[PDB]
Amino acid sequence: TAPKVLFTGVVDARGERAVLALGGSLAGSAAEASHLVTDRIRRTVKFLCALGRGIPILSLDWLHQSRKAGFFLPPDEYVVTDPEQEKNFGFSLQDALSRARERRLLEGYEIYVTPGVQPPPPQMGEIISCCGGTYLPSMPRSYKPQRVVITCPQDFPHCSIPLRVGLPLLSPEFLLDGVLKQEAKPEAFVLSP
Amino acid sequence: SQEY
Repeated sequence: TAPKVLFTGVVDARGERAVLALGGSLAGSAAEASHLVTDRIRRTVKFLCALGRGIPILSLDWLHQSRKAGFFLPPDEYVVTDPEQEKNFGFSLQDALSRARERRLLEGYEIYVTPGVQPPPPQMGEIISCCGGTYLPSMPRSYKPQRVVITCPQDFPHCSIPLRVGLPLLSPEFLLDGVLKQEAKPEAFVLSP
Repeated sequence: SQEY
């Protein structure tokens, strides 16, 4: 149906007006969105969620050129193209979207997040779920493969339980880097003493 | 919005 467009990192009244004028609507959440519009690669919660879902991530020019044309244009020419950020992170946004379209990055993972992590637990939970993973709101107390805990040094006192039952402690970068690149490599993010 |  008509696009349900989410925005991140931008203030774009013109863009919103274009969405509206062309028969689309504003998405209330990543879960509800068909498209994400932004100006460059920005690791916001919305961006990571959209990427995890595989929805098109398009520049502001998509809407402006669509309004000029009088109809929503195909997304292809408007994919966000940010070579500086691609170089920095060692990834391709198009290739990561392709991976998200082929499979759910975190299916089969169960992930708990300790309270001091950034982004905070409920925001991590949104990202996790957008990648098809299972967010755990309660502390896990038994071992299962791919059941992991995202934590940080500040939260060491909160890791006694997962440490005992053998659940890996991972830095937030497991998700911040992994979801951006659409790779799940927990080994690389295990926290040392 | 916040970036991370």
